[PDB]
Amino acid sequence: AKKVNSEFLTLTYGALVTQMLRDFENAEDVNKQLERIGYNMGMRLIEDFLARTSAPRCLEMRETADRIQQAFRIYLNIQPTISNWSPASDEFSLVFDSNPLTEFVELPPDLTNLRYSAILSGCIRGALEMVQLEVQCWFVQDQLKGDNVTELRVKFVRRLEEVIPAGED
Amino acid sequence: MIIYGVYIVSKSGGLIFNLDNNVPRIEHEKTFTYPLDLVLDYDSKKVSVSFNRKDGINVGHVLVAVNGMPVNGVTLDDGRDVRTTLDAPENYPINLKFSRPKMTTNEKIFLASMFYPLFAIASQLSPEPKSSGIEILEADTFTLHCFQTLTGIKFIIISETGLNGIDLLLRKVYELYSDYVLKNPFYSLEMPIRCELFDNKLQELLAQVEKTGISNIDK
Amino acid sequence: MTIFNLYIFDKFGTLLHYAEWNRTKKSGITREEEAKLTYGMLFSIKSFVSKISPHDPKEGFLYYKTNRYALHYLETPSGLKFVLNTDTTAINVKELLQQLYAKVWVEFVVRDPLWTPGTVVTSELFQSKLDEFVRQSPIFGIRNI
Amino acid sequence: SQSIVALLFSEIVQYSQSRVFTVPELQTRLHDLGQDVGTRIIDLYFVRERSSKRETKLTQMLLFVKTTVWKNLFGKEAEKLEHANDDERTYYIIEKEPLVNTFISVPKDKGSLNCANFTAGIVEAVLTNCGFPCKVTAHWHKGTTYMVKFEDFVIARDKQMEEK
Repeated sequence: AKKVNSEFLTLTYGALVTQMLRDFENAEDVNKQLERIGYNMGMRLIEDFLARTSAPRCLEMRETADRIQQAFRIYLNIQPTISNWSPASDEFSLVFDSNPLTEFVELPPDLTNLRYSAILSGCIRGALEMVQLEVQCWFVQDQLKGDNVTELRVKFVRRLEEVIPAGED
Repeated sequence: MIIYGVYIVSKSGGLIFNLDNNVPRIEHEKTFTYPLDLVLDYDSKKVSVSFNRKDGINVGHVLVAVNGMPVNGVTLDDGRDVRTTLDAPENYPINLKFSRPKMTTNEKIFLASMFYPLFAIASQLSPEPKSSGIEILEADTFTLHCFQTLTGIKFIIISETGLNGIDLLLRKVYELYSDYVLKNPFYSLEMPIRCELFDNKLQELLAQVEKTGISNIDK
Repeated sequence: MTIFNLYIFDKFGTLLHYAEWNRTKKSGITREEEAKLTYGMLFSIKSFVSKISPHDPKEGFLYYKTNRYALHYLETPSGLKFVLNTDTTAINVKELLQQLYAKVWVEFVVRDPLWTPGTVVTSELFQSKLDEFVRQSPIFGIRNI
Repeated sequence: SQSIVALLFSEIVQYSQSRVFTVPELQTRLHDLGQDVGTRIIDLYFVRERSSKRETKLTQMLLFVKTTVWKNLFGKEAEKLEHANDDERTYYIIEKEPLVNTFISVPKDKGSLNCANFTAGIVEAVLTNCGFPCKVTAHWHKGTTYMVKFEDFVIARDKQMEEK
């Protein structure tokens, strides 16, 4: 029954963001720790995303893109769209349509340096850590910032696994 | 039928969670006579038998308590040596009480520590290419199922030889692992599991797996 | 049952003999260090199964199976070790490896005056006998139990 | 989903544990966050469930909150709402389902209180904004219960209204 309301989680997250900003005036630290907790969630979250689909780690990067894409539909019940691949064809752009945590939560223009929902941008980080595929991942257009629809840019950097599943570590 | 020892190990391999099912280790009793057919060979505080196995006695089987006197190391609780009573024939016949040395917690920790690189280095240059480490081991009296979550976590549960569909049990313990690690980020990703919630829900799982039927996946 | 490869190690732990028919991935390390790594593999496996078993290990370890291949083991009461390796689908190969041991290795190693225990076994006759004996019922696979 | 909320809330709790050096005012942080969420939970759930209708009767408003907040937050309305006759300021709302243990929780050896306090703070904010300021304490009595302590002023206004 989805056992949650988008509003409910939105309230919890907004209150938490309020809490950090009340803790540290500088948005730099709130961004740091929010990406830290995004990493933290993304490590355990993949343990459930792989509890349903037993996809092989990475045959190709488009497989990773579709995996992370379906992840949000599993959790946040939104379908992102993958596009804008390089001639190198390793990176990509990913579109989040509607963000439950965002829904009518305005941000102070005196707080612009904050990356509000970057937890997801870090969750995939924490996710991509686990499968031994670290990634330079972040946003190029933010529906939060005033852009039309959310758009995160994924630059994969390097692998951590050999012909054995154990891989380098 | 039961899942003997449900365990799990970190990337380093320290046994995270020694979930022991109820496992009655066999206890043997016998009233012996003048110096023994049994090989009462002393080996590092383990007064056991290597040769001359009788009456369902194994190599591990070690004296626990003659006439209900538990052994401390090699000596009697009253302070006499095992062989001190062995040379003495007046008390004979005397009741010896043998049990296989029950793996304590630190023992199982060392066992998992010594095991881990085995699976980790499991024929790294195996004849077949692109292969994995050991996925299933099958032994004389048990079968170990190890399941790597493609990185990090290794669910290692040992079940009966003839048991089937253990992979689904691994799936459910994967689920309950997630349901636990929900709560404590201060629970480090390599700290041992100490939580009674996981304990009781896995006791429910054991009660279920008393029944073979796993459906709506049974927990 | 056609298989990937077979290993024969003395109780001391040296490479008595190796045989290959299907081993596809050709390693980079030397097959000598590979043989020693397999022997440590096997002995530590034997310790593991001996100690974590809740009940008496009569013959101890049996085999392991992986995602893509599988490995089977044979402990002689002499302490000799046989190990075979292949893909998945066949009759259980415990009696297969026993038949190979009794019918070939006993026949064409021990019975040879040239064969001196504590050394390697180098003979084209035994290589033949082993080859055609695996080629006796040589379809494929293991699924050993 | 459930894993996302359960985890993410867990990081609220433990990050507070980071900024907090002891049990009790850690629990106070949990209470404060429960307040900061209930402070809008209240008037959201007002319109969509109470049909935008105010309940001056402490019993009726409290019962309706008991149904609504639990029905939408955690699905199952709390089992029982009781009023203690010895102390009309102090009533109980027992919820056998632990909302902390929905995400099965920490050993309560190093600590005592949990997300129970967070939902207690939610209840307290709902009460104090409904015009019934109160103290809501999570208690491991008969499992999870929330003891509610009404201000003598508020319960006095109630008693005067309970003079028909």
